[PDB]
Parts: sequence; C-alpha cells; structure tokens
Amino acid sequence: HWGYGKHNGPEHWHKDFPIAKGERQSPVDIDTHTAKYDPSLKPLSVSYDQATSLRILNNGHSFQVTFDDSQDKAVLKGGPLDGTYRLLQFHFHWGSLDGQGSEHTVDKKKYAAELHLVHWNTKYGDVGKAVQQPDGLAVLGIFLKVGSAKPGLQKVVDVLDSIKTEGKSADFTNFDPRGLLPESLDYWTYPGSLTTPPLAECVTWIVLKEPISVSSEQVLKFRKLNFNGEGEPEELMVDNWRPAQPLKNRQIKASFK
Ligand SMILES: NS(=O)(=O)c1ccc(NC(=O)NCCO)cc1
Ligand SMILES: NS(=O)(=O)c1ccc(NC(=O)NCCO)cc1
Ligand SMILES: [Zn+2]
Repeated sequence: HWGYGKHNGPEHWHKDFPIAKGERQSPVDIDTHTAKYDPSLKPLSVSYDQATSLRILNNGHSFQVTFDDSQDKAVLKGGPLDGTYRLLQFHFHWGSLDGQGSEHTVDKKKYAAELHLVHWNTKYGDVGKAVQQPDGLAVLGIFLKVGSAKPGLQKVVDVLDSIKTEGKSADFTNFDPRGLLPESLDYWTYPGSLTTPPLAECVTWIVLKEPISVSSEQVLKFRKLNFNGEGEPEELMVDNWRPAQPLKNRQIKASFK
C-alpha cells in the first residue's frame, strides 16, 4: 500500500487514488504576496475547553490523538466556515531534518513539521459522510519551527515510546489541545483536499500564519517512531509529508493584512 517511500510515496498515489491529480489538491505553497486580504473573513472561533481526548495511535503514516466527536465538545466555527465543525483528531507531518517536514509551505519555505487539527461539519453527521462533501472538513494547520520547547506538546512526546510501531495505541485522556496553539489566530484559507489517501476534495484549509516553536528534543522523539510494525524491518517514521501541489484555479485568502 501507499506510503512515503521510493516505490509507494506521493508520486505513486495517483495510481490508486486518481483524484491526486485533481483540481483542489493539498497541500499548496502559500505565496504570501499573492494571497489576498479578505476583510469579509471573520475571526476563527476555536472552542476547545470541553475537549475529551481518548487515545493516541500509530497508524503507520503518522501518530494521531483522537477525541470524542459524539457531541459538540471541541468545535471550530467562524473564519471562512458556515456552521460548526467537531474536532475528531490531530496528527503531525514531519521531516528527517529541521528544514523539511511541513506539507504547506510559505513563500516556498518548509517548516520542520505541521500539526493538523481535523474537524468535520456537523450537518453531515459523521466524518465518513463529511469526507464525501466539498465542505465536509475543516483542517486547522499549524507550522512547527525548532527552537524553544512547546510545554503543551510534552505530554504527547512523552508517550510516543509506547506507540513506536504501526498499530500500537494507548489511552490518552485529559489532553488539552489549546496548549498547541500559537498566540495569533491570523490565517490563510483555501479549498483543498486530504493530504493522505483517499485525497478527497473535502477540506476547507485554515493555515495559521504564526508557527509554534518546539525543541530539538521534542521533534527528535517524533523521528524515533516507526512506519513498520513490530517484527518488520525498522524504517523510521520521518518525511511523512506530501509536497506542495498545483494551485490551479484557486485563490488563497488572508484574514490579515
Ligand atoms: N496507493 S499507491 O502509492 O498507488 C501503491 C499501492 C501499492 C503499492 N504496492 C507495493 O508497493 N507492493 C509491494 C509489496 O511488498 C505501491 C504503491
Ligand atoms: N493530513 S490531513 O489532510 O489533515 C487528513 C485529515 C483526515 C484524513 N482522513 C479522515 O479523516 N478519514 C475519516 C473517514 O474516512 C486524512 C487526511
Ligand atoms: Zn495531515
């Protein structure tokens, strides 16, 4: 199956998922000079106070923290969105070196990693239905640069040794995702896709201008995860990012000047 290696990586995905060459694929390069300030964009509303994290999982492509999405506990609204979107999970994409790892780029600059907080539109009832709709998901993307540690990330980093290989999971309750957010909620937004198969064109992307800083020790712990399962040849889970895709007939809008 699909992955990030030489014979199954992003350049191969279109053979099983032909929408990979579609009209609204993600990620993209955010050319900050060409993005247009849209004063009609509302501030983003992030309501995570009642979030209920449940589990952390190595899925063979990333690690994800999953939340109770059976009620409006952690929701994203406002910004470019109409209606309410429930947080389902977050995960990361990262590199083998600090100069690569993000999926979106900013003026061609790559960050060391990118956090995706994945939300689905409650009017569609469940995430599997939402992925079939052009406005089904809203993913909040946050860049990670390497410098000072992010204290709110540490609880995540410290459990990664218990989910080293594909398929491992652990209980992961009481995690507050507000500890992962930068100060500013200024954002760029554009219509796009899932960045992993099935690459469905169902995402309103909301990418924050302000990166968070994580420490070298924190990102090193990401790089000790494995793509493989136990008993299989060890392949470090690094460079699990899709490169920027053609913007085609899309404009990126900025909530800020
Ligand atoms: N989804 S995808 O990137 O188009 C893909 C799917 C299966 C493969 N299969 C494969 O590489 N099989 C060899 C097994 O050991 C490769 C690429
Ligand atoms: N990397 S990404 O664009 O944030 C992403 C988010 C969700 C998914 N998939 C998902 O939510 N599947 C649930 C329904 O099948 C895949 C990729
Ligand atoms: Zn992602």
